[PDB]
Amino acid sequence: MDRALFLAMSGAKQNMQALQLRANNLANVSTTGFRADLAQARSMQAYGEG
Amino acid sequence: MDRALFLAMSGAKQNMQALQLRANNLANVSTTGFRADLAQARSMQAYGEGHPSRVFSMTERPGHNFAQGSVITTGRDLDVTIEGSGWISVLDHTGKEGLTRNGNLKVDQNGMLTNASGHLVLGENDAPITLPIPLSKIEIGRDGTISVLPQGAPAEEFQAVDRIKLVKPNDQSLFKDTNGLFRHKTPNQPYEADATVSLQTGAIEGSNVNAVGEMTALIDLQRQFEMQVKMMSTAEEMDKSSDSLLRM
Amino acid sequence: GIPGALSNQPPADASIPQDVAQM
Amino acid sequence: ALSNQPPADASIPQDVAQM
Amino acid sequence: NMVAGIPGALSNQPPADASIPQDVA
Amino acid sequence: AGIPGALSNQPPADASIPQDVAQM
Amino acid sequence: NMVAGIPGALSNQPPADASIPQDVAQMKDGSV
Amino acid sequence: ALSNQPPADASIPQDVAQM
Amino acid sequence: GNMVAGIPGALSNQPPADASIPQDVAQMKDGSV
Amino acid sequence: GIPGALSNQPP
Amino acid sequence: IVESDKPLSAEYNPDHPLANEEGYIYKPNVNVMEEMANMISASRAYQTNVQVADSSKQMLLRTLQMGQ
Amino acid sequence: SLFNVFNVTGSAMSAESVRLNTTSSNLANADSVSSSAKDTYKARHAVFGAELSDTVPVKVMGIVESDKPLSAEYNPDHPLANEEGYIYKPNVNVMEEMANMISASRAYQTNVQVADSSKQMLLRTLQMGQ
Amino acid sequence: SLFNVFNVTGSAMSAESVRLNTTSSNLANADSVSSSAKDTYKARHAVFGAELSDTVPVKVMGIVESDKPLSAEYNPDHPLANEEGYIYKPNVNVMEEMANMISASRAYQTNVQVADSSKQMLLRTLQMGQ
Amino acid sequence: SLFNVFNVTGSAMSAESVRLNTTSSNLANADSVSSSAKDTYKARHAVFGAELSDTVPVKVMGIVESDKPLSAEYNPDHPLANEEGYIYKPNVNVMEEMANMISASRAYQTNVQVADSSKQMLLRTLQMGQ
Amino acid sequence: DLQTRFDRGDADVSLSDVMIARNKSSVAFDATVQIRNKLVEAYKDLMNMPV
Repeated sequence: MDRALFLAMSGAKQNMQALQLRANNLANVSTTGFRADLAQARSMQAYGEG
Repeated sequence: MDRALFLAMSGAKQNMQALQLRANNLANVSTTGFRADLAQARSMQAYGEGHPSRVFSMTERPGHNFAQGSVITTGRDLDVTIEGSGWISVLDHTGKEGLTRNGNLKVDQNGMLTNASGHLVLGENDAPITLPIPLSKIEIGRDGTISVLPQGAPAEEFQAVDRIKLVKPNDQSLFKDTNGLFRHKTPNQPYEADATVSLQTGAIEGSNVNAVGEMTALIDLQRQFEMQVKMMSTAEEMDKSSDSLLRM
Repeated sequence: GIPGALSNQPPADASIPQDVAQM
Repeated sequence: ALSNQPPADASIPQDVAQM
Repeated sequence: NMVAGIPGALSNQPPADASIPQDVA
Repeated sequence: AGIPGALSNQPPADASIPQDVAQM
Repeated sequence: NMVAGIPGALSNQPPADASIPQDVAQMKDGSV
Repeated sequence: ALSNQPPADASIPQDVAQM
Repeated sequence: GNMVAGIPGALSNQPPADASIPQDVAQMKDGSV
Repeated sequence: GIPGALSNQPP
Repeated sequence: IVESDKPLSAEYNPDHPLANEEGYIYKPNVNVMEEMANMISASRAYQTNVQVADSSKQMLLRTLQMGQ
Repeated sequence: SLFNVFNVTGSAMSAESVRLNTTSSNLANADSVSSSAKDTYKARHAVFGAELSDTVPVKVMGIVESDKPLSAEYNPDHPLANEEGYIYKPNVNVMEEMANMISASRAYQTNVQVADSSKQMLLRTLQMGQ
Repeated sequence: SLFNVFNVTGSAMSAESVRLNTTSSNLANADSVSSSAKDTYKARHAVFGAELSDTVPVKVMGIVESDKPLSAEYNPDHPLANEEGYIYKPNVNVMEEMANMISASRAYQTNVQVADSSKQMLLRTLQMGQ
Repeated sequence: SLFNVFNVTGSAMSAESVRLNTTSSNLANADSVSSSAKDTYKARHAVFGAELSDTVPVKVMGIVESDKPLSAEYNPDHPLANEEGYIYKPNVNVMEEMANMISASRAYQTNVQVADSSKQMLLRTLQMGQ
Repeated sequence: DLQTRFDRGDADVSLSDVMIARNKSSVAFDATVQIRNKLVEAYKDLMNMPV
């Protein structure tokens, strides 16, 4: 079918991974000498014909 | 094929137009001095030879809701709201006088008193109101009188400079123009400056859109739209069936 | 004929003496 | 039913008074 | 003598809609 | 031509003029 | 030559997401 | 349109400088 | 005469208590007219 | 032959 | 064509331009349920008369072929 | 002369075909903002004609653009907008395009039946006296 | 002809697919501060255009980026923060993408009906002669 | 030879049905730590293939597991915990399995349409001449 | 010509016109066959006459 199904799936999958990184931050609020982890998303384009 | 396809299509098209008319009111709930537009349907019979069975329905704007809007107290000197019924005379960018209800006034660098939309506000002289440039205290009177204080002048120097032109014509003779300014339906008709209308200074008049009234209109427009669509479907269904007559 | 049947012609009305008078 | 005069065109007036 | 006009939905609605060009109508 | 600010799908090279877009 | 690979979700991903095994990604070019 | 050679694949790099 | 007539459809197939049919048309059904 | 394919027989 | 004798449904729209002295406006007495039944009944009645005419058309043709 | 019905039914088939092509273009270009405000797409409609100087063929007299005003939209983000942030869109009404699709298809297939039945009458004429 | 409808409607099917994919990339990059290609992604739009060249197919003439300024957010401790400390994020507007998502799907499905409508007319046109 | 089409569509449906069962086993084992064979379940993915060199059937050449690491969970009191108290779970991703379920179903149904449409062409050829 | 123009893939030819064209040619040739058979039957009738 249309490739927008996987284009959105590849975005929803990363949001869960970003959610995991934030979950590790909140689990480590009481931890001693813990440096918080930053989460960011990188935009990568599929270069080619079209 | 049966002319009932177009009779139902013309009704379904108009129901969309009335839906868009109600949509503009909901998009303009927070607009200042906004009069909600009324929507209705008119039955126009197709007079001619044959049985009188075909009547079209087209939507129209019979009028506007001229009720008092929701007043917002801002504690600002240059904010005024019309008490009861009335209008404020303003001229748009085309220099054409039109009635407004947006009392969110402001003063530009040259001193001319404009509103939030940039329309110059008229006065007693029927010319746009101009204030002295270096003011110190601007108070709008309840009857529209504008009294200003020169820069550095003592308290006992509250001299009046202009009077806001308040017009109260018949609400049934006013139509909303292409830029939201209500004008007389009859052209070249002067706007008489009324002295009975009053301004509640320090407050802003909101829109009078009845949100429930629009929502219940929406649900009725949807159902009537869908029923006519079924009429279109059954019109072509009958046409397809009445095609085996020539199918020898 | 059927009583109360509608007509397929504009309905002679009031304003414009023209209709109020001509049968 | 057949006739010699062509059938008249329908009106569908917006307002009957305007005519 | 000719009889011309736009067929379909654009002509089967009251003239107050004003969709057909004046010249064509 | 048409739109004036259309993009180019080719990877940036900075040396070759992109011919994917209608460069006129 | 024969071309092949995993279809669906795994392949419709950027190469950085190493879901596809390395040797299977090789097959996606050409083989004989 | 059509062509006599297969079209190239699509590049999705995490850093365009390395292609 | 001896002609039977009336409104067809859903309007006629109701008890006469509804009184949604004009009395002129309602007698016309009988057959007297 | 797909390198490293799973099999369908008890290990 | 004869109009229905049901009373017009009066609605309280006092701010409407067409409101009477009591603030009521009147709307057509069209009932949705009976109009939908007419849509179903008229369409099914229309299609079954085509069936009779088509069947009757065949019977005339077989009469022409009678004897030969 | 021997096929007058075919020339009329066939003309309708060609006439109704153009109306379907015009409908397809109107629906496919209902959201084509294009550029400027006068080059914007406008709903096109064929004009049927009948010259009654027997049989009166139906002739398409050219495609005519609709006179409906363009649908204005406020969008001061599209780079092809204007001073007030408005993009004018084609005056294509979906409901009237759907009705034309229904009317064109049914009327086109009706003339197929007439043309097909016309051939049968011609074939039966050849069997006269046999 | 009726086959031209397939080319015209088929072009719209591809056209609405391009806008759907563009919207998908907009929704997936609404919160992406970084990007390969050294460019903070900006909202992209597919600008349709009627290729008049009767039958008027619709073509995508190129993808155009949004003109709205990027959303600046004060994140001084981020490695991508400037001297003032603001990081910039794409100007993707969620509401317009949802509206584009609805419009693209509705326009895509109504092009299927026209192709289906033209298909039946050709099949009946073939039954003539049998 | 439209009978070759039935082989291609028939092989396609077999390939899509294999992927669906693979997706079914992934959803059923997204939380399974143990196994019959003493090795943690890894997400499975059937490998499609094409012998391009007319009609090229799609063939499944085997099931290949994903190489992503098993998701470790800190469950120190679990009987299967390692020296550091971590138990390992399959790397099944829920979002990517739902897309495979949607893709496998749609790809399955569109091959039925091709097979049915190709069936009509063969039957129409049988009527040629006769 | 209209059959092969539409069959080769020319987009300026309508299926309706092609079907019209082959409908008329088929009817026209069928009329030709009927006249031919009557001419031959008359000649065959003519040769079987007393003379």
